Amino acid sequence: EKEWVEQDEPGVYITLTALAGGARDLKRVRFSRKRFSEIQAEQWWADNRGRMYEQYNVRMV
Amino acid sequence: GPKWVKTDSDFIVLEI
Repeated sequence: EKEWVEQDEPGVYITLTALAGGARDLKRVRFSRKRFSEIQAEQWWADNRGRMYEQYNVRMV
Repeated sequence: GPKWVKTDSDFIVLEI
């Protein structure tokens, strides 16, 4: 399955694939080190993962 | 669960 990247917001890049004609499959989230410390990236995920779980298909384990 | 990967110098990666 071919992957592609989208910008969720500046510095935050999600890698997606097609899945079952519904939500795209989330493969990874990349945080620009120009814009994010590791602490800020972990805070971003804590703040945004709820939305991410609903907008995308996210394997939980 | 998702894992943080911190070995790249350009991006922090959360690998699902």
